[PDB]
Amino acid sequence: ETNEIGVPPVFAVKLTYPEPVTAYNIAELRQAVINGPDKWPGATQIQNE
Amino acid sequence: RTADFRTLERESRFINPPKDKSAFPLLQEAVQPHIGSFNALTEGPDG
Amino acid sequence: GYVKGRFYSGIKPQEYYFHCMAGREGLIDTAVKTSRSGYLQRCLTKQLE
Amino acid sequence: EEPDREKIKLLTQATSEDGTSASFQIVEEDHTLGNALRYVIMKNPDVEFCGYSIPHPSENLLNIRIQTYGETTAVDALQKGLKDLMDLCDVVESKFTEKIKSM
Amino acid sequence: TTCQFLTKAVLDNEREQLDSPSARIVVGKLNNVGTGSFDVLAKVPNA
Amino acid sequence: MNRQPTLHKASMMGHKVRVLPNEKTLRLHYANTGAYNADFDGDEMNMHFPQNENARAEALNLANTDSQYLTPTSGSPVRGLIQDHISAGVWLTSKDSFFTREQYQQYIYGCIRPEDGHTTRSKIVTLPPTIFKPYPLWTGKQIITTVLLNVTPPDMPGINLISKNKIKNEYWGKGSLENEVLFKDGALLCGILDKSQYGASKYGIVHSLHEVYGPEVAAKVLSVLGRLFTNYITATAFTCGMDD
Amino acid sequence: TLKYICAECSSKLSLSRTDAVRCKDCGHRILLKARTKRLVQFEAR
Amino acid sequence: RKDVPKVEGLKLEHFATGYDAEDF
Amino acid sequence: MIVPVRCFSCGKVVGDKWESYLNLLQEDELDEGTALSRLGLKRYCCRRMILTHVDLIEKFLRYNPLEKR
Amino acid sequence: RSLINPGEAVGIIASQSVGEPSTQMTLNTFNVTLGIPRLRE
Amino acid sequence: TGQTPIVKANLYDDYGMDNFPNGFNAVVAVISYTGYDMDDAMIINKSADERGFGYGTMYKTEKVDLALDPITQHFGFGNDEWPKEWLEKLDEDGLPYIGTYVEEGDPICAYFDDTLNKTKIKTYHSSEPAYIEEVNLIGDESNKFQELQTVSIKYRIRRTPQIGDKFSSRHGQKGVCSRKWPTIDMPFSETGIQPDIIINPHAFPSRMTIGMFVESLAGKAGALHGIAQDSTPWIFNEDDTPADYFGEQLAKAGYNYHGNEPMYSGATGEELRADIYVGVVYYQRLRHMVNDKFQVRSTGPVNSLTMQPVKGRKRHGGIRVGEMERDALIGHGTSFLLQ
Amino acid sequence: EWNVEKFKKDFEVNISSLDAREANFDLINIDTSIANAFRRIMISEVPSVAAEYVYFFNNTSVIQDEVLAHRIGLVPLKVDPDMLTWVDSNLPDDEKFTDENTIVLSLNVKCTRNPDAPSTDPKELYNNAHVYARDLKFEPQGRQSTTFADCPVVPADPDILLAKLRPGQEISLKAHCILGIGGDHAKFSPVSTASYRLLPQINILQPIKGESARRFQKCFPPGVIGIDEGSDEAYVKDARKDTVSREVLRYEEFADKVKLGRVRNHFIFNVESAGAMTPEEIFFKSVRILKNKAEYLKNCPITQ
Ligand SMILES: [Mg+2]
Ligand SMILES: [Zn+2]
Ligand SMILES: [Zn+2]
Repeated sequence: ETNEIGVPPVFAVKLTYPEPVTAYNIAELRQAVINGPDKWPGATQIQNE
Repeated sequence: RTADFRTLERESRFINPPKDKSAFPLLQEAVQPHIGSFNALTEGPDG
Repeated sequence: GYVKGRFYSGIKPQEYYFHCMAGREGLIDTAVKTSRSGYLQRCLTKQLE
Repeated sequence: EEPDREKIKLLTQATSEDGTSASFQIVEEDHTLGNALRYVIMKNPDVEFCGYSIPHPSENLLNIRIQTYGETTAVDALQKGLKDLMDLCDVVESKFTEKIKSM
Repeated sequence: TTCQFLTKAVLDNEREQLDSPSARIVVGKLNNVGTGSFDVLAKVPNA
Repeated sequence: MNRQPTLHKASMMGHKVRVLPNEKTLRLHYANTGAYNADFDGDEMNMHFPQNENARAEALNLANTDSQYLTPTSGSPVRGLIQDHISAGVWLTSKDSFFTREQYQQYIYGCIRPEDGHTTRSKIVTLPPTIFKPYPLWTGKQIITTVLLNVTPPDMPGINLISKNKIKNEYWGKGSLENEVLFKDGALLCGILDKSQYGASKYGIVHSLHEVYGPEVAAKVLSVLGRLFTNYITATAFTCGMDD
Repeated sequence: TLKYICAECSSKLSLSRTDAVRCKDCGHRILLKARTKRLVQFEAR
Repeated sequence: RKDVPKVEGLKLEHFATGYDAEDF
Repeated sequence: MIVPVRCFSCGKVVGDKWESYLNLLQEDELDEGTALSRLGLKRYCCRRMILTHVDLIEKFLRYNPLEKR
Repeated sequence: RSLINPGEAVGIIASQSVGEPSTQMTLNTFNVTLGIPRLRE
Repeated sequence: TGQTPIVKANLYDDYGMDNFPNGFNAVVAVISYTGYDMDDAMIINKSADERGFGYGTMYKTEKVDLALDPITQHFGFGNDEWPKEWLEKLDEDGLPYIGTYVEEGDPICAYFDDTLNKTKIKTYHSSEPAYIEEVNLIGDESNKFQELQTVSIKYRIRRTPQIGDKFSSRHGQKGVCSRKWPTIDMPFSETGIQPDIIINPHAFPSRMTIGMFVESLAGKAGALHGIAQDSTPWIFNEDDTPADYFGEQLAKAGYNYHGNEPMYSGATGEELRADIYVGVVYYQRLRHMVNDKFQVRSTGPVNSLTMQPVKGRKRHGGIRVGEMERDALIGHGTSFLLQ
Repeated sequence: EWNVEKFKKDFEVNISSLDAREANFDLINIDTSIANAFRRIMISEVPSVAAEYVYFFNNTSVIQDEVLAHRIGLVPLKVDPDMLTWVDSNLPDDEKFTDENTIVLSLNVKCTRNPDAPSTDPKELYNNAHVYARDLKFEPQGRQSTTFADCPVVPADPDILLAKLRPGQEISLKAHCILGIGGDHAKFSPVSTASYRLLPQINILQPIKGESARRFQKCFPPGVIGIDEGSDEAYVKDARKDTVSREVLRYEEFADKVKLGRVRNHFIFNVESAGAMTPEEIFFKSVRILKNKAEYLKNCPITQ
């Protein structure tokens, strides 16, 4: 799309967003946590309360 | 009849590097101001 | 310096040398151009921010 | 035995309520099957609209849209398309074997 | 001339009101332009 | 996305992330080439990933690409298709360009995918053919009408615009009106589409769409046209040679 | 089998610790480390 | 000015897929 | 270096036709064009593959750090 | 509906609108001072 | 894979440039088809690249000297002290096995210094992995007291054409590799040939590189008939045109006079609108790997004073957001992006 | 109305030449989408056997390991597939390579010197100087070393030059040949060139008899335009032999008196083999792959 950017998977596995876990996104983030830091869409870290 | 490429001549020269005068004198004529300049430092008239 | 020749048919050596002059003339101007819009914009932006 | 579910998927975000119209997404496929499959699906008198689209060359996806008229779902039109392409290939394979012998 | 402007500021015993984009960046305050030109308040029901 | 030197705020826009497998470089669409003043001659670009929702909202609604269609310098467009797409459009919208039902529907779905949210009607609407008998045939201009019919809102009426082309009528033969770009109720009825219509040029079709339907629709039209002409250049190529 | 090839006379002669870094056959001060039998995995691409 | 010399005895050396240099 | 295995454009094996090409130019005394035709190279892509091959390997081999002189 | 929104950084936008196109006038004359030297004056 | 030009000036032979080939003769089609090629970007054939087209290698040499008069550091391995699995890269002498694959962090040599009484190693560090091509031991600058302290190690770094690498014809038409297009997806000629390189037609109207256009029909004529053509400047006239000269040659061979070829689409399979301009053009692969400054940082090291990301691509360093980017973020009125 | 049985009525095949390596056949009254599909499969999807993992023990030659390994991969092997099973990539190397999944080819060449009177020939001056594809010795291992008894693994083209050597140099390697598809790498493409060309159409609008007929005849290849007499019009004898050079259109006397088109339904396929499979087998497998692709989607659950 003219409003998009093609991101290489190299950047995608390093660049992370701090997503707070909630009832509406527990399913989406559980998968990311299982996938880990080398499988996209994953997660590099988890911050406890 | 054409301005062809030397294929048979090339490969023979690749295997057999000449024992006489080197091919492509223009290549030595390119470095002529460099070699000649340093040559005149000892050789030539007036020593 | 008036070249009657075209790039399809080819250009004569005299025309070639004259074209080389005019062609380079532009690149010489790109080398000798001390005028920069960097400081001009930096002075305005710091006072107008 | 286990049937693989990643190969063919129904994009519910685009599927009609009937559903007379649907967008299907096939993995590890491109123009090869794509153009051949939409050609066969288009021969169906009940298919209103049909085309194929590859979202992007780097991602291994193939999208095929089938919009039909009534009395036939898009799933049936796809199943008929695959069933006819198989028979079409049998015709090609049969005629080629015969002409090899005819030589 | 950072130290020169600083000297003139100290001698004036000046108060930087932190209202310029530059000053806000220096002290880590949100810029007053665009989205920073207002405040967001939450409506709460209980007294 | 940032391309240095950042001479104007259009050189620092907000882009939607699209992770592309087996890639080692940042992929960018041709419509962004103008604003960044970036040529794909081995140029480098900086990608910043803001880490909070307030910074997200800003990069999606204020500094986002679609909201940067017009530059504040002269209020003129800095977004549009650049080379193959312009040459493709002159051929596709030409009178000589005809298409069968199979060909026509393919060009539609090729650039408009309802699953990717390109449609506004949840079903691809199609115009009747311009030739009924002997063979059912669609004109090239009808594809442009169908793309607008599926990307513009159904609640609003079609676009009405009388524009001009870069290509003079003399080139298209005797008595042609192919220079006059005519849009009546969102239907291309006369004239081909140049750099003067879907390029970064003022009072063209994309700019006219931008004013009537907004920046989000104009962005959709640009991406849709961008795909259509890429697909059209794949099926119907364009070349240059000695004969020219 | 330990090896070291001479740069000049091309003689394969290996020498241990507390020995002059020079070929035995001729007076040459440069020695090429020879390739020994060792597995090197490669993709035919 | 002397013209660029054309090449001596230039024949056809491209034909259809299932057709060789049988046609003289 | 050496003659490439297969034509870059289509993939027709060209590596077995290098030494045979020089034999058609030396012993048979044929022209460049007719020699390539007898080898079975009709596409201009396969034609240039052998015709345009340099074979720098013969120049490279003359430097051998494993044999004296 | 065409009014400039309160908060809009018209200051930066103005300097960017004078700066960015003044890059296109880096080339020399083809009497009075022109381009960037005149803009600098 | 060096190749002799079909289209060349006769002075190429006079300087014996065949001793050092600079490029390769490629099937180049002037076509806008893929959509990834436009102005500064060109397409390379996948199946061509897979067959070794334009493949190159890069050799890098390192000098491991032990000087920093009494000898302390000695090449090899010290007794009693030996960290795990080092013998996989280095031989008994402490030098590496010629041919061994090395990555950054791997030991490139081994020694022992008596001052620290520990067995240390000189690490190999580069983003590009290599193989050992040559190891030379040099024990000079001594009369009778001989011992090795200086060693020269040559690395062979294989370089396949990557997306970003520049390629150019002999007419100043350089372009970066936009994509390595598959042969099935590539446009195929009537002859059955798919181009090695695709150049976009929108490159020529601005550059006016007509030399390349005549090179295309000359290279094709010379490939078919098997004869090299002279492309020395001012050989041709206004009356004796090369487009007519090689045009006659192309017609005689059995091809189109104007250098065109009927091509079919790789996707739809249908014959394209008009005949595509295809020929044989001598292409050169430029040595630069443009994506050398390719970096990504999430949270890396910071300087003690500023507590800000430290400078250095390889050091997991930060991208600078300068005064102009600050100005741009003020410009959008986007205060949280600046924050 | 199009039926699959109505297609059987009009669809025709014509074999012009069927050699052991290349086959020239025609596909009459079939769609572009189907003809292009088989073409795409014959190049990219028909599985073939080629060297994939070259294990070097020594290489003192001028040719770098990477280059020499790549050259072996490019050499087509006269190995019929179906004899080999597909290798699984997830399990480790000790479980990965079996007698059913892998074929081993060894290369062990050492160059020496020979006494001969001296330009002197490399086959006379040195021993084992030139390394050929025929020097890749087949080593059968495991459970089955009797299945390849009446089928020895030999390269399709043996005289392929792999390396050039001088005395002292040696090559020692173990190559692991596996099953792969042409889409992954060109080394796995079983075809040298699988391409189709549409039947050229020459629509003669005017009779154009006389001496202009002899002028029109020279515009096309010899066996294309045939002339009955001075009159009786000018006909097209074999439009298939045409090169489509458009030479007739660059003449004022014919530019409006003739049209140049094609027969969209008629395809002239030309398929040459690398040496592993026969060109017919390659085309048959291509049709079998397209059918299997449509069959796999038929018996598949449509998720979401
Ligand atoms: Mg540019
Ligand atoms: Zn020695
Ligand atoms: Zn070829």
